[PDB]
Amino acid sequence: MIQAYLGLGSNIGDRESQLNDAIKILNEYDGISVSNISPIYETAPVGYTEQPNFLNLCVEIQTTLTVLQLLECCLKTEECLHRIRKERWGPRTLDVDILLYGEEMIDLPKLSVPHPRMNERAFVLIPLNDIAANVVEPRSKLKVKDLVFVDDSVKRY
Ligand SMILES: Nc1ncnc2c1ncn2[C@@H]1O[C@H](COP(=O)(O)CP(=O)(O)OP(=O)(O)O)[C@@H](O)[C@H]1O
Ligand SMILES: N#Cc1ccc(CSc2nc3c(=O)[nH]c(N)nc3[nH]2)c(F)c1
Ligand SMILES: [Mg+2]
Ligand SMILES: [Mg+2]
Ligand code: NA
Ligand code: NA
Repeated sequence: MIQAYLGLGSNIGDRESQLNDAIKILNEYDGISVSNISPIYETAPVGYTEQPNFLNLCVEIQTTLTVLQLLECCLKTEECLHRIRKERWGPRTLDVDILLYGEEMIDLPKLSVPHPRMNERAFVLIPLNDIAANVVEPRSKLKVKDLVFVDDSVKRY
């Protein structure tokens, strides 16, 4: 059993309902057990043009799947929630990202863990710190509570 952390986001449709459905579906896979769920945050989009605000949260899982098995389950969940993949990025019903997988570091074409952008993302670290404050991010070797920073664009929903 490995403790892993997922980052979930939604910015189109009924965001809260889609996040809750996603969690339920994730927990229904064998090999994945959801053991904790952060509060939901409303967050301003980063890395792109002006876009609808996200609802974001983090989930703790206990898993017996390999990291690529886990990735398959995360992407299947997005398909369940009808995520659209157009030529250009845009709003999404659901995004399920693998943030941490034990203290492992994986660098494959299809998979990078820890997530390559998490240490500079308040929409990850704020909810992650709610459920994983003492977990070590293995590249920095810092605990999540030592990475997290104040950011007013992330607000409790
Ligand atoms: N840690 C990770 N979690 C999820 N997918 C990952 C991943 N590392 C690499 N990927 C790959 O990223 C591919 C594209 O996924 P998208 O969800 O479209 C990226 P995104 O989540 O919108 O951006 P982000 O990675 O900046 O958060 C997936 O098909 C998967 O192979
Ligand atoms: N429409 C949209 C859209 C916005 C940003 C990116 C770039 S990645 C990304 N994901 C998140 C997330 O979940 N929350 C927040 N707040 N910002 C994020 N940026 C994108 F591809 C598409
Ligand atoms: Mg993703
Ligand atoms: Mg993402
Ligand atoms: Na399960
Ligand atoms: Na790589």
